[PDB]
Amino acid sequence: ATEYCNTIEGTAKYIETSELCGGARICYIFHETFGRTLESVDPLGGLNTI
Amino acid sequence: DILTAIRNATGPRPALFVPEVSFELLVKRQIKRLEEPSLRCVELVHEEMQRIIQHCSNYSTQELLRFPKLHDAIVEVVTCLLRKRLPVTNEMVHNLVAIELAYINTKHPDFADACGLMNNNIEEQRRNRLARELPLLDVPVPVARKLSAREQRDCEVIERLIKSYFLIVRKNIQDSVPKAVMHFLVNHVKDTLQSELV
Amino acid sequence: GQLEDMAQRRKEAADMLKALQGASQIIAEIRETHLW
Repeated sequence: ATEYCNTIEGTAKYIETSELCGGARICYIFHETFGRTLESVDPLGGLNTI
Repeated sequence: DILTAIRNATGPRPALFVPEVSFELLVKRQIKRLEEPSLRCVELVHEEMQRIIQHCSNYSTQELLRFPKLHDAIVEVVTCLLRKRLPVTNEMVHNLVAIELAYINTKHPDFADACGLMNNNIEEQRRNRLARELPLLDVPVPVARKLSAREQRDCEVIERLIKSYFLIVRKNIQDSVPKAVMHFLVNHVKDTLQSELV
Repeated sequence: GQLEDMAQRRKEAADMLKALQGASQIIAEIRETHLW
């Protein structure tokens, strides 16, 4: 539980240098993916004038 | 690797400050890497003591050679004393090494001086840049300050801090270990040898 | 509310402790031989 809390707070004893993990990956997702999804969403996606 | 460790230690919050977990991990690893030299020094001391004892028995104590049984008894007694004392020295060295890790002195003046020098380095560089053939380009607010290279600066600061801490630890070890070695593996052994023989 | 490799390695490490016993036996045998 202490190790999990440390990983949550970014104080993990060991860092997975192989790939992004922990709080850093969570922040990267919440920023990049969220921004891309918001930009890609069409405010009026789908309309028919007729 | 340093950049990845810094990014991971940043956590959910945006990267705006130098993480401390990575520095602690690196300094702990560096300190742990210093354990093997202590064992090598202990082994060298033990070998030197054995060689000195053998030389004394061979030359300085030729009378003891007249009684092979007595010489063998003395040799085995000394060897057993060294064997039983070596764990004591090893555990004392381990405790001395672990004391520094257990208690971290963040108020040491050396760390404050290093931090001050690191902070003043940027100001010195800016002054040097702005004090060398100042000006077509006669416009204020130079763009020389820039905004990138923050990660490189943080990595350099971390490396300098780690090197300074490693040097301080090495100096402390060099100053302390000889005293404990002399107190335990030499002085105490010499004092107790006569008592054990009697 | 709700809640072999290592075993072999530790067994081998424990078995390796017989070196001290062998050394002690060798020393005792050498001491006995010195008497004769």
